[PDB]
Amino acid sequence: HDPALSRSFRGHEDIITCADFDPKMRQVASCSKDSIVYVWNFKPQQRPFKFVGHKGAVYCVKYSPDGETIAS
Amino acid sequence: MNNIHTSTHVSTYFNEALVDRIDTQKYLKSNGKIKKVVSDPDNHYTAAIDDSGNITVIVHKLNRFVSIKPSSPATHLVFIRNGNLLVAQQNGHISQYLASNGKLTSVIKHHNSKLLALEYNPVTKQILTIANDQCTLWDAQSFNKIKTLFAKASYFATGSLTPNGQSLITSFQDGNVYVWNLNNFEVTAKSEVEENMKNQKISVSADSSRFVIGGSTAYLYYCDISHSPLCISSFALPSGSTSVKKIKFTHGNYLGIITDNQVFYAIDSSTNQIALEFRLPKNKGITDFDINPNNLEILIVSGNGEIFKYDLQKLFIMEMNQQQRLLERGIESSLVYNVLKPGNQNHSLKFESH
Repeated sequence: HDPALSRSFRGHEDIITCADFDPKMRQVASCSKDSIVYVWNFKPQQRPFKFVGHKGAVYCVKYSPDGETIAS
Repeated sequence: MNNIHTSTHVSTYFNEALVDRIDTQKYLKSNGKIKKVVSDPDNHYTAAIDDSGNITVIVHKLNRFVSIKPSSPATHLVFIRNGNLLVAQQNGHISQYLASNGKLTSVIKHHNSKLLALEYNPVTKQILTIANDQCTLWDAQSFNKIKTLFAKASYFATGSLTPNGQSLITSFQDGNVYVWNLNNFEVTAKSEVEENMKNQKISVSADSSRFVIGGSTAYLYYCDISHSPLCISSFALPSGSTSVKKIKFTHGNYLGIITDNQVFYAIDSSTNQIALEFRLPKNKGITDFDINPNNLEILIVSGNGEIFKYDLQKLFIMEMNQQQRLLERGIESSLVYNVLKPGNQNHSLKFESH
């Protein structure tokens, strides 16, 4: 019973619009307002994957319910 | 907020007591998943249609498959006594191959439709195709035709043959359901209905005392030849139901229903109650299945690249174990099931047949 900001996703250069989850608990998805989306896991030693596309803004990302494809 | 996912109602039972493994990686090379199974009346050959091609026939003792090069998917396959396979392709043609080699023997064409629903009657040697505005019926050898039975009025919706008996039941876009004299182009059995059902198939029990009608609307119509009219009653389905894509029959009182709410249902006709309620995931969704009718053995291709190897008697006892523990406490399975009750006459598909 704490809002618990834990450990942020480093990087994400500017302009952040969304996030979602891979229910493995967890691979976190997020997206920026310009050309990039990210998918990464905690266990922070894991390195995030920077996706290139959406040269315009990305408003929202969501995972398929099984945590597989990330829709953006 | 908050829908129901993922494979929680399918793989969770279907993998309960396996005696083998589907080494999925062997069969799924596509960027893609199995969307449909088209299959063997003898159940074992369960062909997988994906979103890529090379429709394969999966053989579940070998953990190998028949690779039939062409990409064209089937609406259904018929495998017969002599080792041959008839493929009703979604391209408008039905292509027969030896099942055992994947070797083309013949192609049946007459149909000019997206739907070529098949049914095979092993006791007539007849294969029926439901397409466009008719029922092409032919000797299972599939090198000739006997005849085509036609709907010359409202648009034909569908039809089916009786596999361990003999009859053809067909219907119209207006839901009118009727029975044919298979050797005389005669409709002897007629109906006038109020429920207009598009995208339907009429499923026929092997000894066709029993029939059920699916369709674009979420209602099922039920038949029992011991009573008049053959279609005696109908009723609405548990909430969320939309339309029904397929129903198959077993030797028990059972209908296996594929409903486009992505839930499989099984219904016991003695009161027309739903014994089973089991959902499949996004991709990898309800695909289709084969049945051993006297133990209800299921040979289902799940789109997830899993073939089961589960049956309806095991799934039933699982549901019935829940109930048996509670039968000891007086639980009424008909309500547990969702037994559905006959309503009025003005939304029926009531049908007289002899």
